[PDB]
Amino acid sequence: KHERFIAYVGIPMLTIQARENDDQIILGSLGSQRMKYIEDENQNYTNISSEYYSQSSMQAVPMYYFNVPKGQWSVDISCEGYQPTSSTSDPHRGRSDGMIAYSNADSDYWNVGEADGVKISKLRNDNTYRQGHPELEINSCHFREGQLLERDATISFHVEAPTDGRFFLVGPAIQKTAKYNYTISYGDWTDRDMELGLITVVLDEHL
Amino acid sequence: ERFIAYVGIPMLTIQARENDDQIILGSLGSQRMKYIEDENQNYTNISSEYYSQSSMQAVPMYYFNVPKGQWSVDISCEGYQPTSSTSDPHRGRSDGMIAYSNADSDYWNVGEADGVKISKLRNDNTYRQGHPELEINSCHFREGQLLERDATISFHVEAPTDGRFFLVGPAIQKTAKYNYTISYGDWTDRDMELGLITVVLDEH
Amino acid sequence: ANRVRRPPREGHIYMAS
Repeated sequence: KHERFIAYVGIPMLTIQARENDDQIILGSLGSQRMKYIEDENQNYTNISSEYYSQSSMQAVPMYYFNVPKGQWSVDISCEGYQPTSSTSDPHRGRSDGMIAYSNADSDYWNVGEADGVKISKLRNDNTYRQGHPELEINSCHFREGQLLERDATISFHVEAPTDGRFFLVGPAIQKTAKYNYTISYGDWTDRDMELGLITVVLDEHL
Repeated sequence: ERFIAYVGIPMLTIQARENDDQIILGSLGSQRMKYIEDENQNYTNISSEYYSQSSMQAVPMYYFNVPKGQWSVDISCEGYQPTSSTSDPHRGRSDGMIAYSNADSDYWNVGEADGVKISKLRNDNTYRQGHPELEINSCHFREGQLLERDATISFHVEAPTDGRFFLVGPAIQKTAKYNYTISYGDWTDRDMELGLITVVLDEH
Repeated sequence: ANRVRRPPREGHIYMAS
């Protein structure tokens, strides 16, 4: 017998619609997110569940579900929030065309929570961010209202799973209003692929 | 001495003026990295300096120490060069970036130093382009300026004595067309990140 | 930082030299 080592790593994606960086954006739907899965000597690509944790006309918050097998575990999560966009209809693959910024509000951060069948204890949660210089200008918009470029976090906790269960990770808010839209302006609504950030989840079994 | 890791972002101070001016590179450089020993999470400096220089560009190099033994080395290089102002009020707020050249000769690489044998070198370089019409501080990406130059590198090192290898970086471009910082009237110092480098050593 | 190898970043077209 041996203590199991599990990890997930990957970059969830969201397809959005944006016209001119004057107007709001329209968020696509969240669903399966391709991740790399590691369990001891096993490795493969799996899909994790994502959906909206909350949604309003202003913003929407994403959450990502992670399976905890039966057992006791210490979890370490590394998140790097950055939301660069690229045009879906761009003839070339993946040429970045700007990004969506974050609110500087104190309630905006990466967090975790319990889903079916799991007890979270020992939550330690360090959130950091990168700010734009006020006179920074991306596609003719500035950063004078303190919009943020990045929101990162490193989280650790213990988790007891009496049975096979799930916890969820909450991302920072996806801002819908034009204040935070730094995408290239287009004539009519144009699909863009938005990155939601690099997430690394590690689970060490304790026995 | 079974597991050793370095992870950090080397810094370089630059000076930049207007958008039609070159940038001027500072000196390299001790670079503070996070240092990892199996279960220990400490900090260390590594040695960086210039592999080459010309009027157009400069290539940086970083030395990583390799204890005596036989090691699996995997390196993730995430090349991105955002800039921030060096002086308050806006230290550490992003004020632009320095883009890369699309030339085929510009890429992350490693080399041997001090009686040390690198074998089974696998080096995979990638890049990310900007949409031509993407605009940063009134400057576009219409000459195939690259935002990102990345590399995954794996190899084996045989270290009979304590030694080191060196990681050579993509070239730092000095000319105006790669300068996407906020313009000023006087030469204004910026701190430039040189990329996130993750170096892991596994003893065998 | 971790024992997990970071993945190739998104929308990176691969350099075949």
